[PDB]
Amino acid sequence: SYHRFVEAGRLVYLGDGPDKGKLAVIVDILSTAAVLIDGPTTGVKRQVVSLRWAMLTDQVINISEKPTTEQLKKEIEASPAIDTFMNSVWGKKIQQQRLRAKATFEDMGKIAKLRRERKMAMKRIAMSIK
Amino acid sequence: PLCSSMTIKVPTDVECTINKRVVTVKGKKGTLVRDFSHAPLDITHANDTISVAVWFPRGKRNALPRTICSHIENMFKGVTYGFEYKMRLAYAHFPIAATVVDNNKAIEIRNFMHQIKTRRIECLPGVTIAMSTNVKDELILRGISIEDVSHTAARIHESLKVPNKDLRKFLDGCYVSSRGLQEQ
Amino acid sequence: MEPTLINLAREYNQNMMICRHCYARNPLRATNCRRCRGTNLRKKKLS
Amino acid sequence: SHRKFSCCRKGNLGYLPRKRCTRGRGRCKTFPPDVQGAPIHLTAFLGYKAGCTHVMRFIDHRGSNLHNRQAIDQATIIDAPPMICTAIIGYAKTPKGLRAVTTVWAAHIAEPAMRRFYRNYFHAEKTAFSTYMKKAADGTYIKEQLGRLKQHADVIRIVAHTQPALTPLKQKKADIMEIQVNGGANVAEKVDYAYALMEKPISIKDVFSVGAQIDTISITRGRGFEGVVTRWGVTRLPRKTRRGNRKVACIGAWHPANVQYTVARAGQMG
Amino acid sequence: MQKYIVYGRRLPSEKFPEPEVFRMTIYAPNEIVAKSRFWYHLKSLKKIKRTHGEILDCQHIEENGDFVKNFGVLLRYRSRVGQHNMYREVRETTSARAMDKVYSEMAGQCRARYHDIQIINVKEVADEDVRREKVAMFTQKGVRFPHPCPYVHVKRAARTARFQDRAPHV
Amino acid sequence: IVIDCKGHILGRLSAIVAKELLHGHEVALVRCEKAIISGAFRDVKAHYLKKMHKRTNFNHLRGPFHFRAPAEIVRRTIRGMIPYKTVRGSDAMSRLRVYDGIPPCCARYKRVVCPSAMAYLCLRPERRRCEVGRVAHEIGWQHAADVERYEKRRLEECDKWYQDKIQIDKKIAEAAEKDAELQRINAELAKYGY
Amino acid sequence: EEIKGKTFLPAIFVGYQRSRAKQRENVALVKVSGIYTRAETDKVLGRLIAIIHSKSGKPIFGKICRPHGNSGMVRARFYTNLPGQLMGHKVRVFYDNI
RNA sequence: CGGAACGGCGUCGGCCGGUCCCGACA
RNA sequence: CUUCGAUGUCGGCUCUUCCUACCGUCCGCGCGCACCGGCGCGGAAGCGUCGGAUUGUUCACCCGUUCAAGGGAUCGUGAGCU
RNA sequence: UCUAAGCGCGCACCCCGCCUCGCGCCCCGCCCGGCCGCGCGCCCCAGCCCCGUGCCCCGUCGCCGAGCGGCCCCCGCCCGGG
Repeated sequence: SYHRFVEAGRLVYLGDGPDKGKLAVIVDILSTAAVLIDGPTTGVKRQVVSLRWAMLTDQVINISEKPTTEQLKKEIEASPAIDTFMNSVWGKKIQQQRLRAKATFEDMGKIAKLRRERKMAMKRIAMSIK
Repeated sequence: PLCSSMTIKVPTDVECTINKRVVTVKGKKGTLVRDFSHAPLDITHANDTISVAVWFPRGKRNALPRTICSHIENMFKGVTYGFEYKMRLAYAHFPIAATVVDNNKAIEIRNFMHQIKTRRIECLPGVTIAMSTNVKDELILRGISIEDVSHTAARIHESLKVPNKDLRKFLDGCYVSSRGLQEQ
Repeated sequence: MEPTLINLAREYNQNMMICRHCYARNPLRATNCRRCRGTNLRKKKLS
Repeated sequence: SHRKFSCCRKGNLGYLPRKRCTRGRGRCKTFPPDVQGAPIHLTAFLGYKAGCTHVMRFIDHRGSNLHNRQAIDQATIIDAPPMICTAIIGYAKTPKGLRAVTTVWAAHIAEPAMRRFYRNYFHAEKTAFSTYMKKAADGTYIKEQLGRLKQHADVIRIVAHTQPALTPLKQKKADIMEIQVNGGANVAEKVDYAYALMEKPISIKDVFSVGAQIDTISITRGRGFEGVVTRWGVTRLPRKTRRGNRKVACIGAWHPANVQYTVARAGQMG
Repeated sequence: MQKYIVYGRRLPSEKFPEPEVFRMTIYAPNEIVAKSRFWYHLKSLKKIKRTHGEILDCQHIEENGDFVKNFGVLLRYRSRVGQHNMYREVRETTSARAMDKVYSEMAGQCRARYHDIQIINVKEVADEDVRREKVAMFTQKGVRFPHPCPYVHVKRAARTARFQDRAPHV
Repeated sequence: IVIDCKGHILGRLSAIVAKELLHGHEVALVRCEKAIISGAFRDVKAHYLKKMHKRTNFNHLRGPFHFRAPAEIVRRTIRGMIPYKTVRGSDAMSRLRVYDGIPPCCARYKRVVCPSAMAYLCLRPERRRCEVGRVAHEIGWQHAADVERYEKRRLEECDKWYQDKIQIDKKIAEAAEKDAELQRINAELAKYGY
Repeated sequence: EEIKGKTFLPAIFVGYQRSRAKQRENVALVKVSGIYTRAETDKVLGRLIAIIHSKSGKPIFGKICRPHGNSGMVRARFYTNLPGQLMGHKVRVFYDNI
């Protein structure tokens, strides 16, 4: 209850529902259960999401009161908040997650061999510096 | 929605530090640490004002902001002024006589209703027991904590419990008369 | 003993309210009795 | 229905199961509280019951009709051939419960104690502590092991053997008991005290003082298969009863369908 | 749930050669339920049964969801005690969405199903007109509250087969 | 799979653990006194002492066996969710080791905590959470202090080892660069993202 | 054997397809590691799977068919029906084509 | 928590009435 | 509704468990409780509830005493008995 | 205002102790030999002090040693008294 408030303009990573893994901005609060969220630069169409789906991000974007989809889109561009979040550790992992999601059984086969070699190399290095 | 805020003001002399939900109040009379970890409260020390705020207040979470502030105020009063509970023994036919012992940390009560049994009570740590130099038949107990001085008062109050008879007619015991709260 | 002490003892002994069910020592201005779940019946007695 | 007239159960269920003691001799089981502040003292000692006697006594019991008056009481003499310490056992207090942390045996173990190890000494090969005697003898090994006890042990015990040659019985083989060492300021002092007693005699006079009260443990006198009337104390039924009167009459209700463990049954008494 | 407006009339007769058209705003799950409710209401309020009447239209109404607007529903619930009355206040983007929120609270708080509740009226209330504290609290321009359910993020512990090396922080 | 039992609800972890057992996984649980049972302590103790009443009247040795130790309390809870009577069930109650406190046997074992059953996430603040260790002492367990005395020393020992581990790992980082560079460049960020 | 180096993806034979009344031994319920939703199962559908006969020492091969539930579990069928002593025993999903 | 008349200053949600900056002897 | 190619039937004696809808003992609390003694509650089933005269009695009743609650177990208890 | 957090006292009840048994296990002796497996921060959730990871390969090439930890292996009667 100290940091990361659900103030208007909070950028929210969505964690469930039709959009999972897409950032969106809180245009308006409905109740203590839900929020209206729009993500023009990420493809989440202004929708009512539940605050259980939303995960708050440290970055908050200034927006016009009752912004409108077009005005929200213009303000998002001027703000560096999307960018700050992307280069942050959470953002780096969300970017990495997109590629991990883009997989096929054959692609998994290559990663498994690599994750055995990294494991063996780690054992070698730990021994070498023992 | 609601933050159920209650606000208390830190006195100038006494220093209060809040880390986690633990509260340490340090002052001339002494230092007390009362952990308030039992409940859900957001506390800001601020410039000079302690605030206890419970966000999303439910039916019984409505009570917590006021009590935590009131408990913090009692700590503040204790380390600036100090608390005192004056309890007087009342004795009818047989005179009660209580002797202070253990360097003013203990009371030995005898001749309660002319009983062979004697009662030894130990003051809780950081609160001491003393007798009255002028009024007499009176125990003045003083310590920084308001709960720990009252708790010793109660320990001595129930140790003198008439077995049965009629308590409305038989009125002999140690009864707290004044919570003076002035000095130690 | 002294009348102030007699009155002090009375405050701790016969100044009370008792619910007709809980038979509890409820506070003097008690709207309901805690132990008896809130029956409003109440009374007290003195010698 | 109900018993109609109230009568208590006959017998202590605590003393069930009433079986012949499989443990050879009465075991100490629990030992006295350590205290942690007294002259180091051993807490127990084995004895052989010798007999009973009459003792005239003068009673100083204030508040009793016997005050300032003589009395005669049953005494019970327990023969006490002096015991000799043969080993020291240390026990760590572990979460599971007191568990041993190794024992250091005497460099020289007496023949009575060795006789306990074998069923027939003459026909046995006497192969006990054979390589142990070589490992010790110098005694450097004994001190090293005792040092391991000082750090890893919290309860110290002394193993001791009775010599049955100086007792009228024909036991010949010794009886071994772990007598606890209690009262010392610290475990390092306790094992040091033990080393002084090692391979040397202990006498009852040292262990117990006149005027103290002691708890006596032993296997009771055996009566064999006994009847319910003798074993559990029930009534001998009316003498007009067919099939016998030395039997509990009804051993249960219809339900529970099984005989309960409470009900008195005939078995071994003693 | 879907906001339908229905238009219906008594079947033409020799007494009524032009019967009276009646309109209703029935928020219903589907057109089939909406036209059933319309007939139930007409039977009590205008004495027209479906067997003696014809619905002329049941048009779906689509409402935009650009911004959250407070909405007020006056209804007549029925509990085992008997019929009562109740006013509700829900902040939602569209009337049908607000009515869905209205039916779910009456299900949880008052244990009444869709067919138990009758909607006397729905309307849009202003920030000034709010009569209930919950809508009033968020109606104000500035509303910042810590995340209400941070713990709900364990929806990931379901899939992580629950073997995290460290126990997650909120 | 060694799961520190600390903070988990007895039932919630027991369901997760029974499934991994009946699926041929060998699982061990440590620090099981620190597991939680939702419910005011008064009620929990009552439900555990009501349990200890149900014993066979004819002979209490064939009766429902109630085990005071907190590790065995969990083992009985998992056993309820395991068809112990079948060989699929007996062989699976064999592959479970329950330990009160992390023991010398499981000291060096890697430990994983199941978040779904962890109490802070699972139950609302204000549900008077109890621990089995407190409940176990009342129902009869006689070793609560002994577990506490031993895990104080184990935890102190772990802290000394932790300073060494930090120096050993700082040393591993300066040995990061190797063919591991190639392996990471191939997989960690490229395409696979893992 | 035939399987010398194919990396494989781990899997477990959780049990046969069944109800509380009846059991279809033909279908074997496998849980594919890392597959947590019915959606993820499409990548692993139609792959070749095999279990190693513990007593015999010779692998029993099989294939993966339609998914059992919303939890990434999969129904599979094998060249010979499974013994039932092989429950919990690991099954290997071959990364390579054969 | 099979269960009844009957209670609850338990916690929510209503439905109708009076006072409320003219501040609920100053 | 079950039992008749049969489940021996009342009360005692004997023995064992269980229940609380508690008589005394234990803990509080209220009295139209000064003391003594009574009375009413709430928690409480560890312990005690006995010896006898008439009666097959269960009961009933009376005499005594450390003054004495009520009940369940195929109306507990016949290859246990009478 | 005894309670909603927090706090003290507290029942012949309860649970443990002492006690009766005790499967098994421990230590030591005689021996002291084989078998297996490779894996450790801690706390905290109304600071959560930077979170949202990781492992994801028990043969799929890992099987050295060392280190910890397991596991197995031991241990007579007849006869005579009591």
